[PDB]
Amino acid sequence: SGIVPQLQNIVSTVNLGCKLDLKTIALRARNAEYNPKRFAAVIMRIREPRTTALIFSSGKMVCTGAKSEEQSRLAARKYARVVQKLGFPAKFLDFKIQNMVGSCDVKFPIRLEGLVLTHQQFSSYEPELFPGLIYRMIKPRIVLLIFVSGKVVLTGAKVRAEIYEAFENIYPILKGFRK
Amino acid sequence: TNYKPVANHQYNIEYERKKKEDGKRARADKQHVLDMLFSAFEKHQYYNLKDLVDITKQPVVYLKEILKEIGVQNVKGIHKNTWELKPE
Amino acid sequence: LDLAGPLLAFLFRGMFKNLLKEVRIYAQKFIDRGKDFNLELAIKTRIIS
Amino acid sequence: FIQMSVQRIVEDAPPIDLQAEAQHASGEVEEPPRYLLKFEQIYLSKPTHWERDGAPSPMMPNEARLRNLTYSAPLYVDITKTVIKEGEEQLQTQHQKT
Amino acid sequence: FGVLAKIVNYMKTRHQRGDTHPLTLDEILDETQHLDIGLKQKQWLMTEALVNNPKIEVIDGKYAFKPKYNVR
Amino acid sequence: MAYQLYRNTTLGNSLQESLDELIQSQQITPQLALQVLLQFDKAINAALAQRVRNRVNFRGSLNTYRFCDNVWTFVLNDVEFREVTELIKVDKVKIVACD
Amino acid sequence: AQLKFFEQLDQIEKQRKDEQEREILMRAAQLRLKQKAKEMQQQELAQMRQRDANLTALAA
Amino acid sequence: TVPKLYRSVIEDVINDVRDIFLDDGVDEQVLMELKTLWENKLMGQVEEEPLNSEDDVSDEEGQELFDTENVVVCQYDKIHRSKNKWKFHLKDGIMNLNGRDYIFSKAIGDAEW
Amino acid sequence: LSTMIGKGTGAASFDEFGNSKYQNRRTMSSSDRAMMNAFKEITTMADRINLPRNIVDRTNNLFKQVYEQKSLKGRANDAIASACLYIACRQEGVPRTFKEICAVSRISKKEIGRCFKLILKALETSVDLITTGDFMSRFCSNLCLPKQVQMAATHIAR
Repeated sequence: SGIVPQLQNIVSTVNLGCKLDLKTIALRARNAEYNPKRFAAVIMRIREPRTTALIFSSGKMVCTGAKSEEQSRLAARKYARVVQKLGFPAKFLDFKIQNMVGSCDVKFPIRLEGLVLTHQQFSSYEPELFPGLIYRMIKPRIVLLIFVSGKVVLTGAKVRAEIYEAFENIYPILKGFRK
Repeated sequence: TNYKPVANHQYNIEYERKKKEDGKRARADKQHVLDMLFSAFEKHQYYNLKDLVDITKQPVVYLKEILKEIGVQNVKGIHKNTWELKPE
Repeated sequence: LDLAGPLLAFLFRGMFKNLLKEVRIYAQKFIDRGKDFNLELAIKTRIIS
Repeated sequence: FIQMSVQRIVEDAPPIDLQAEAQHASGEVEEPPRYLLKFEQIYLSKPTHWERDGAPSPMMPNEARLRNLTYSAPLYVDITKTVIKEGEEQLQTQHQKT
Repeated sequence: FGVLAKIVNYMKTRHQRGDTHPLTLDEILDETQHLDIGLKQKQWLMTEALVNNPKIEVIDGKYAFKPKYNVR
Repeated sequence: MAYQLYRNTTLGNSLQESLDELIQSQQITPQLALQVLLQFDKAINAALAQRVRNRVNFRGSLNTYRFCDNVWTFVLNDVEFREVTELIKVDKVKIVACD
Repeated sequence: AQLKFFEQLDQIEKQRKDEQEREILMRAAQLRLKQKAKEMQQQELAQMRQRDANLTALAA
Repeated sequence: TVPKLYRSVIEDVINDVRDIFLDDGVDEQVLMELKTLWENKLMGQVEEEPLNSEDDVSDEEGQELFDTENVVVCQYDKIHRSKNKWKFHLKDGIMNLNGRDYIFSKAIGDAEW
Repeated sequence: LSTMIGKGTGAASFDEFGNSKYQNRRTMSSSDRAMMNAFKEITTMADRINLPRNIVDRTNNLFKQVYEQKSLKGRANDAIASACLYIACRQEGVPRTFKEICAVSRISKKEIGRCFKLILKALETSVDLITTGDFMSRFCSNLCLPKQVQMAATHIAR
């Protein structure tokens, strides 16, 4: 096809294996915020990987905003090391990538009406709710947001291979509806 | 003009804004919650769980756990079985 | 002799009382919650018709 | 009936008075708001039939006979709603042709 | 008076320790981070009212033996 | 037992030092000093709330931030406090906020 | 100090007069009892209000 | 201007502490002495458990320890952030910039992270 | 398979302090009472915008299928009923906008849309995409525009 999606956000969950004090973490950390009335976790941000992580008292942490798998793992390790520097026995256990988000452009307008007519079993086009068509691919469990401008956003992937395979599957279909 | 199309009813958006600004009640430390509970009991002997939740401003499950630790439910002819804040 | 007008007036009296009763109930629920009930939703149009 | 009795029945009905049942368990110095509704000025339209599309259209009597429709006319009432929250301000919004 | 019920809970945890010994009010008030002033006197009036109904036993001398049934 | 914001400022520090001097002289008891601090906090909060009617602006960059118990602890760098009447330049600032 | 004890006895007479000189105003339209009840209500607020002070001092 | 506000604050503070000085039974001369002193004082790692593989992943923490630089203490009504920038509706408060104090009612701020 | 009792005659029906009908009749189960309340709400919402009874019946059938399928048991009833009404209007060929359904339902547009998506998934069905010509008749009639103006607007949009 000659086009490869580029990742825009990666969500990864890792367990530190130890209970934590959210108030102490908020008081002692650099960029952390804690609002128990609003949310039950602690939100921290690191600029060099340009990511944000949520840390829970159960010891499980979620890292989002990373553009690459390596960046996600490094950012999660950095957050764990920050928590460890705060005196806690933080570890790096069962790190896993829960979700990946990729974006790309097909460089031509798309007739979403014909696409939903042809693939009604997988398509969902409701301009009232959202201008982009929602396509639920089955062989890879990927949800694709297709827009009339040609931009395609893929989400729900665990590995980059799923993103690339889903785009490879969707590209001939979209080429069939070029405007 | 009747039943004009609106994205969301005005009263609902006002109520949602108030709830969002207030936020969910936070789970405070056991010591402070216990102290507040004891002062409330000092006001007078009998409290219902709903108004006790209002007074303490704590989650219902957490408050119920702390109250089960010390207080005891008495079945009474007031209206119903309610909590007793006296530990004994 | 009670003609069409008086008979329909009796029926409409009853049904308008019922409509106001339903408005009272529906609005009282929302007032207890502290939401500012919409009058148009309170009115049950089917009652009179 | 239509010209006088319907309007008189609307006006004779007592205004609806509503207030909260000591909501929030605060100082409660008449804190629960008072909602007052008064119906007024009933309006009748010409007989109208709304299609499956929802588009209003006049209903001729013969069409009512043929299609087994009911020859009826919409009934509209002006309602005035006043909110008294003991905030030293009362707001009387008016709903026209409900 | 609420602080008083809190003292009752404190002596209940003291029973839980099993090191229950004849005590008095001052040491408990100190260990529970509370002072000894005329406030202690009014709360001791309340505490003697408690001694009139201390199902959780609070006697004046050698005391605090709450459990109506207690062997180990 | 109050908001307790302005204690760590010039005014609060001067009041605290004066109370320390009187405590050293035995003229006032520490409970009285604490009561004076509480009353000062109430009065200063009311005074700033009421007698201040000027609008200010500022811009810059943020280097750190923290939040806990409804307490923001922002840390900005190269801030420019701009006001219609005057402009002030500062290399670094720490903004502590509460509500 | 003996004079201060006499002044305290005078303040006790003044509180009795104030409480009773109007336990009568209420009747014409228990004042001490009402004051005591009011004092009881603040205790809960005071502490909810107060321990916030402890955490704010730790925060700042 | 700011000194005049300070004098008004002095008046408010003394008036507010008079009742406490009567409640505690202390003589009123304490307030005069306090005001005098106050004015004088003012004017392939398969085994990933070890986190030591990375170092110097932090910054100097001495800024918060020092606090010697300029400090602003106020109250916040709304604080919003959209992925890069922090926005500030800080209400009435006080500022300590270069020793000189500033007083404000509405403060608007935009910063970048 | 039930009955109910009335006052009857004036004699032993009311007892020591007006016992009434010995009782209050107290009939049915929640798996039917909730559906009954939803049917009442559906009729109210439809009458608010003068929807025909065939659309009401299609909405009732859709709600029965959704309610028994139970994938939306966590969603509040009125949202399910409003989404079912929207879907029935779409299937009958006279679509109403999400805002139009929200105007007659206490449920917000966002919740109605979410329940609409969930109901579509649960029923494994689909609704034809709306076109500009679907809303022309209702919009022009509510604006009291002439027939020629309605035709011109429909042609312009198409």
